[PDB]
Amino acid sequence: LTITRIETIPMVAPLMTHRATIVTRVHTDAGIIGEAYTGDEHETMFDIDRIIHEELAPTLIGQDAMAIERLWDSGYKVTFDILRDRRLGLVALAAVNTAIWDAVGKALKMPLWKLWGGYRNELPMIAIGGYYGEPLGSIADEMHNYQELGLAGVKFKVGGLSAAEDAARITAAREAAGDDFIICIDANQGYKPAVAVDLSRRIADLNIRWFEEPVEWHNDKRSMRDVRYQGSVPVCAGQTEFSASGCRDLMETGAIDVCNFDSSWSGGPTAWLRTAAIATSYDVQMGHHEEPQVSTHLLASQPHGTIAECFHPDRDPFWWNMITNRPKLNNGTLTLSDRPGLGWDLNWDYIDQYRV
Amino acid sequence: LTITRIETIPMVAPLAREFRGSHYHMTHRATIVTRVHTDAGIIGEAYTGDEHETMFDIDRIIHEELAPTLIGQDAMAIERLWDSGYKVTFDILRDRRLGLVALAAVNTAIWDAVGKALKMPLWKLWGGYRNELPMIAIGGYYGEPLGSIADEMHNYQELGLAGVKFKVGGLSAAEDAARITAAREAAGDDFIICIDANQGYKPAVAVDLSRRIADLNIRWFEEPVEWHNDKRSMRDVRYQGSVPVCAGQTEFSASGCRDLMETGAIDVCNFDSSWSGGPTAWLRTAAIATSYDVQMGHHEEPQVSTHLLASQPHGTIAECFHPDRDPFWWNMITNRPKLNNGTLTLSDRPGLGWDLNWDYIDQYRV
Amino acid sequence: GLTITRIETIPMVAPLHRATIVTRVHTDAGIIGEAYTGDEHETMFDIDRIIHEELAPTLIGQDAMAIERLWDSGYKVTFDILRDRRLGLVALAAVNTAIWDAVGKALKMPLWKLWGGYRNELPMIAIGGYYGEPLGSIADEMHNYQELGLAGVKFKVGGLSAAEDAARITAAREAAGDDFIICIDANQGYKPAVAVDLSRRIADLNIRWFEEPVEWHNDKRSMRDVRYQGSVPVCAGQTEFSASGCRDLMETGAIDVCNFDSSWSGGPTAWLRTAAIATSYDVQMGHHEEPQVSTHLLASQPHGTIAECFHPDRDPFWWNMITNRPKLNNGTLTLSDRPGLGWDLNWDYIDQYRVS
Amino acid sequence: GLTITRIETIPMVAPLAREFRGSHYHMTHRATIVTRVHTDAGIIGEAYTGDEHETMFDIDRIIHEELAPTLIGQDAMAIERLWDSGYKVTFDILRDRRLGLVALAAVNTAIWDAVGKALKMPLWKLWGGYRNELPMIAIGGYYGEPLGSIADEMHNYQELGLAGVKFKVGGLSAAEDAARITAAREAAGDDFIICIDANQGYKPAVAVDLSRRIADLNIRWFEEPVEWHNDKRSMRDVRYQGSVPVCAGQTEFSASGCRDLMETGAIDVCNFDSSWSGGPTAWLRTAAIATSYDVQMGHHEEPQVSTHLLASQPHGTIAECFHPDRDPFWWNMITNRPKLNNGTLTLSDRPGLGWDLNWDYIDQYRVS
Amino acid sequence: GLTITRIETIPMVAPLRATIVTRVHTDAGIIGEAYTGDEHETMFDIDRIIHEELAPTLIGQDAMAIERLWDSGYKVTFDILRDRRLGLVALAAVNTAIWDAVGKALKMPLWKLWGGYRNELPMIAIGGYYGEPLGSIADEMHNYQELGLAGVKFKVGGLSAAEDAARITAAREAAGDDFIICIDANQGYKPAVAVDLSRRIADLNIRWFEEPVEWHNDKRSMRDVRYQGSVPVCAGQTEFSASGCRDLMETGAIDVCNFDSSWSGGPTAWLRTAAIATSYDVQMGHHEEPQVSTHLLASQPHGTIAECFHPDRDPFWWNMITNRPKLNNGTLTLSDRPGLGWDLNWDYIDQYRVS
Ligand code: NA
Ligand code: NA
Ligand code: NA
Ligand code: NA
Ligand code: NA
Ligand code: NA
Repeated sequence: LTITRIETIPMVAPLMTHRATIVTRVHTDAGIIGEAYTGDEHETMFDIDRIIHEELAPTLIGQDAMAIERLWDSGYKVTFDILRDRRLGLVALAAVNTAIWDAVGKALKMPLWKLWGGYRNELPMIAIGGYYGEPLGSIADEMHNYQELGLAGVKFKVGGLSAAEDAARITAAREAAGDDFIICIDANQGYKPAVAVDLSRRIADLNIRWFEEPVEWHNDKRSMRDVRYQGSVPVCAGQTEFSASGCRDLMETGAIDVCNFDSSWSGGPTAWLRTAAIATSYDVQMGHHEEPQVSTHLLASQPHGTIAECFHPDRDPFWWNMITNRPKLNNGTLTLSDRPGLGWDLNWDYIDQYRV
Repeated sequence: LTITRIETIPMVAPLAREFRGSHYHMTHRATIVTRVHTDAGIIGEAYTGDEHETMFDIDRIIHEELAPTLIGQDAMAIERLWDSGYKVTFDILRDRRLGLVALAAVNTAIWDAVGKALKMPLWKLWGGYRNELPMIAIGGYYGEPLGSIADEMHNYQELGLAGVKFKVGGLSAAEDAARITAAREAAGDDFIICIDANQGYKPAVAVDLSRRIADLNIRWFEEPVEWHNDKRSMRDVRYQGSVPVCAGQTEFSASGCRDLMETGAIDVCNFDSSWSGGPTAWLRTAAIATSYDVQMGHHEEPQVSTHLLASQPHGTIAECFHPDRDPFWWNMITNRPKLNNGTLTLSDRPGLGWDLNWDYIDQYRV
Repeated sequence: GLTITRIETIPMVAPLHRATIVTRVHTDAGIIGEAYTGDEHETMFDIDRIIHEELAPTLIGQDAMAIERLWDSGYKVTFDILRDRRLGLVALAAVNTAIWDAVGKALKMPLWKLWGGYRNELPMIAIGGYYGEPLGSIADEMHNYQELGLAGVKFKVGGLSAAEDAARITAAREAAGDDFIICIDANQGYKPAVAVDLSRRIADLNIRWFEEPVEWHNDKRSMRDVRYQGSVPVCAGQTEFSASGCRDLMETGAIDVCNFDSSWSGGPTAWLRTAAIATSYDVQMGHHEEPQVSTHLLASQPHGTIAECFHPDRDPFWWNMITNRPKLNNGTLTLSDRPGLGWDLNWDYIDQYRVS
Repeated sequence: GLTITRIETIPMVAPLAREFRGSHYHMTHRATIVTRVHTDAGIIGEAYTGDEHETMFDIDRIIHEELAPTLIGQDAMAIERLWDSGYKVTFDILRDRRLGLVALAAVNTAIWDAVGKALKMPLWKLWGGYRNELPMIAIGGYYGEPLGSIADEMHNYQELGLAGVKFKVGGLSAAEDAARITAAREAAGDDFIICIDANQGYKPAVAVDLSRRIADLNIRWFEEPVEWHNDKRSMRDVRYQGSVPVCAGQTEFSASGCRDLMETGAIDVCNFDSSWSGGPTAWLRTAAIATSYDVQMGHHEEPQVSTHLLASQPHGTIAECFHPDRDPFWWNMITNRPKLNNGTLTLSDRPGLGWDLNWDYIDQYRVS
Repeated sequence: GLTITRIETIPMVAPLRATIVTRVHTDAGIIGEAYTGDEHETMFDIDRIIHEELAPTLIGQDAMAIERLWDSGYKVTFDILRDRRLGLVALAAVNTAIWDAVGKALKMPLWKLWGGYRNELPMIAIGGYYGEPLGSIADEMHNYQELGLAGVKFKVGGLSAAEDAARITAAREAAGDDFIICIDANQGYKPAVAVDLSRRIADLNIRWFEEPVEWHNDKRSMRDVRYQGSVPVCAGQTEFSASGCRDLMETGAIDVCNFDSSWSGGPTAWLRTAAIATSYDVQMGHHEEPQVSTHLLASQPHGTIAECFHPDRDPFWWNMITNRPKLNNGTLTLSDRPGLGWDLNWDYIDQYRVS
């Protein structure tokens, strides 16, 4: 399945004020086009685009798209550049690896959730929320609103206030949503460990699903381990790692119950699936930081996959508009069709309107 | 103390009841009585473990592989004989348990012989920390084959037992939590309750259960999680849960037990001597345990565990099956100490100090 | 049982000013357990005090056969935080060793056999190669050891550069010839890079082991590094306080041989725990000097190595305190079947040098 | 540079009122050594460090025979050079490692006082300058009640302006020491820091049992909960199976030993004692290591040096003293000791450690 | 106190390399100055962080309270949306200049304020670039010996073991024995190839092997190179924090840590790493930045060797500082001038400063 061309369409939409993404398309001599959109970059989008066209495309043009390990291995060298942020190469590699996978699922007439393991084809979906400042309303309104939308739960933002104050915020969300609602919390690396342990004990009776990135970045593995063992809530991390080796270090340290490694930031499905294999050997569950357009397939494929994540429409336009055949949530869950590849129909009006 | 003969008596108990499979099942239980004869008057003897399926391969290893390293040798040079015998574990082609069981069989009979020669009961020869300890029963089988939870618990109490190792691992956390609550409610507060999942849970479910039972004073939570990543996963049950964790019975060597302790997986190590190369191996584990502040248990085999555990400053509690799972403890030893209020007390009889029921043996051998 | 009736000690001092305490445990059966242990000059009377004021009470009227029981209560004297932990440990070793002699005698078993009975003969080497050549040139010293029928030498290094000490070690090997064990001992003298340098220089001299190559504070990890980066097996353990400390050495991968000293560390009961731990790590056992106890200890174990003594002028106890010392033959000592330690103490020498 | 001309030491011994039993140890005297490091610039670095009744003279000899010759004539400003040469006193395998380390700490602390004076800087600032105010608690709750009933002792600490207590345990069962701690909380009430200290007295299961029993009394930390031989791993277990933060380090000889505690996950707080372990130079290495592990720093007693050490560091916690009947030195040695107010003291801007030593007290208790 | 009154930066681009001169003004008359980093592409992003995020935490505060200021400054690294190096470089810039002010106020050279172990250490040059931009291997080596440098840090990581071994071998032949030779793979090899190379050069007295292996598993893989191979291993420059340096040491990855203060929050962070290193018997080095590393390394008992570039490769060390110490027998001796003690060449700064 020979690659003939790599096409990219940088996009910027509004509702900061804008979210950025890149649509990547891999054309083949069969008339099959692999397509995906990846990342939410922002200030670095065109540098990423450059890496895609100048560094990766030559490794790909004329090559067999079906030999994913061969191509991934040569494309990996874009991560070696010591004189720039390693994320740039990783996001660029993720973009092409994801679009290639979509082409390959298409050539094989297999949806990716099946090609990648086929464990199941439905999972729950939660919304990232509880933003400080009540942007999407009060805590209770936000929670009710997600329930209206038919989401299974929320990953609720903490990390900014005292343990006492954030516990009250979480108690409010649990109150509002009632018991039949998944509540995860996410500190975005905000707490000193003692404060995170304090918080974790205060919410021990609110059935919190996991506590994501509880502690400051520098000692995060060992300090989140201590949060996991002194506290009372399962711990989730991985999104901040660059590689499967980094996620392996989390697991080896005993830092985590759930790995939320982000394939869009970290070299794509090929990378993420290595992390998932590693997680099985540690009895660690897989999650995935946002990117529902690829995470739903990745997570469903796996026996140890958990929950997909998205934003409220007003905060992410891309999942809610750019995909014309997104399945309807039913009582919290999303079921994936048997459409080959990622199986998505992109709204090309929206793309034309917002490409830069 | 020269070894002259190695005699083994393969044995198969009557068709007893089997506690597995969702249904009524029956199976014969099997053991091997091993007797090490010596130039003095002394005969060391022990019996080791239910095997039934593999009993004759083990018997063959004993005679074709071990005996040649023993006959003519000095039984009192235990390390020399164990080291020479250890080679039976090397065979990559067969289950390693075959070799380790054969080695334990002989190593234990040899210890019984050495103690007789020195006129020492083994609990004293092995260290002599004390001569009495609690004994609990294994029970709480799914399907209530030994009665309701309550009646089963009351029964063990009336038998003079200190407590129970109660089977879990087969239901949800909530469901198994309720079974353990019923056991504590029935037995009251002065009864040891351990629980045993037989590697049945995924770690989050074990943790859920462990927390649910935090106020029932559960003594320990034995093999809570699946086998493949058991050391790290049970460490997490230990740290995220509320109950001490116990394991070691599934390990093949003291190296394996060392691995569990270094991972931080366990509070109690229940390494089984009879299926891991015998008391010489178990005593090495016990030593390693002291360096980690880990306590020693012993999966069943009361006939040897009573002495092993009692000898050690960090020994905990001896275990025994129901007669149907183990007719050997109950019928084949005619001078078992009588349980007094949870406790078993050991005599000063040299060796393991046991009088075997030769009528029982003559009727079930071959 | 075997009831202990009284504890007698006989503090001693002999010039070379080496110190030792003879301990005698008297029993019902008229059996007396006796041993000498240690060379702690300055602290002897502190140790002596601990035995009579702290240990003896836990012992008089107890069954000496119940070794684990008595060791467990005796161990509490190591809990005193206001004094060198070694004081309690050496006092406990004194009593524990004597008791074991009592038990061996009571059961008519030599300790080498009662402790496992692996073999009854082992090589013995002399600790020497002192700087300043007090015992003569390196060549003279090596030949003298061979005249005494010793299997080899533990040769002092740790005080010069790698190039100078490698040359000294080269001299030892050339004088002695290949059929002679040469261990080397830095007494925690080198920086790790210097020890690695030395180890590589002597890789062809068949050096049996490299004992305590590096400075004390980080010795486990640094000697691990000498072990892996260098070319000679590494030995340590004598500076640990407990079988826990030896386990830490083994778990770090610091050592091929553990030379934990029973007389400094709670006695045979403690050393045998260390021995057991070593089997689980495929580590061999050695024993820093104290041949009057180490011979039985090492000989009883399948993984035992070599016993050690000093030149007669450096330390006189081994050569004068024991009237029935076996004859060295081809470098090896063979132990009799006499029960307990089986030693006839030289009461001329004891009566002459005892003190209050 | 600041050339060292002379090293002078003054050993002291003072009697204590009664005996003070912890768990498996007790005390009748308080000994210390005052070290003075003279310089060609007229500045005298001074400190007193340690309590070492039995071995005081052994330590004094090390100072003079082993250390002084590496210091006389050298530049007191070159701390790392001096410390690197003095460190050899720790190498002798034939003697207690602590002898050398206490000797080294003695001169290192006095040399730091001289350097602070030369630079016109208080050490709490020279060493990092994070803050100049911190809480002080008293080490107390001794068994036998030699300072009075539990309640009386707590109230008295509150009347001295102290922030809380480090309360001795480790000697009884979990249920019994739990009762004693419960009594301290009830007496002091909630606005009072209660640490507990088993001095390595419990088996891990007993420490965990106690930890869990006191989960609701807001206990700040649990110091050396377990027996010494396997302490790092066993206190890790107390830390994760129990309910209160764990603290240790005082029993380690070096920063390498503290690093081992932290790597094992043994501790939330490291209470490494500078005056037993080579002085502020060694301690500040440990503090640096602690930052990389998100471990906080404490300091076993020695308030005359630990106030500056702890206050300098972002992750410094609580300074420690004893009741005056238990230790007269903090309370008599220093004429300008800052006042305890509402649990805290505030250090001045006086250069060095900033202390005026009470020569009238010193002369009454010096020995030879 | 030494109250900070103004944070001034001067971004520069010189032909060509890039840097920022940071100047911390105080209410005394003292101006702390340093230049730090080469960051061409993001220089202005950093400059912005300095003024918009850091300056407000510093104006009117006591420069003498270094732990306090560093603590509140450290938050510029929390930003999850940008490269963590942006904040860490900004933090290093102000922290280095703050230290120079502090040294000046206390009248102490920093090599002495930071410990004073010694005031003299060897300097090597980073070189042996592929494509021979500075001449053949033999001519480059001789050049460095003419300049009076102690040795070279010689680039590898790009070829096969046999081929890079030949190059390294030419360097030792050309230079002779009395010349320090470190090699640097810049994370280039798979472990087996680094091991092969290390064994091949076992006889060439190679001082250390910097960043031998690919990035993703570098800690464990470089430990294996260290133990299977024959040459000491050095790494640290690619770590973001003393925690990451601690991780290298705990894994047994390194003999030498070359943490770069300029990239990692300044001397305060590097000196924490330095303390951690004592506890592991790890030695300290420092990736280039000799204008700060000479003082950092000289102050520590376990400090090793300072690094610069050939003049044609780096104009800053060679031009920015008018009282640069002369190499003498491979070594640089630092003066007693307070702070970093450097006189900056303002003609050069005026020439190449940019906006
Ligand atoms: Na997150
Ligand atoms: Na916990
Ligand atoms: Na079991
Ligand atoms: Na030695
Ligand atoms: Na304490
Ligand atoms: Na480099």
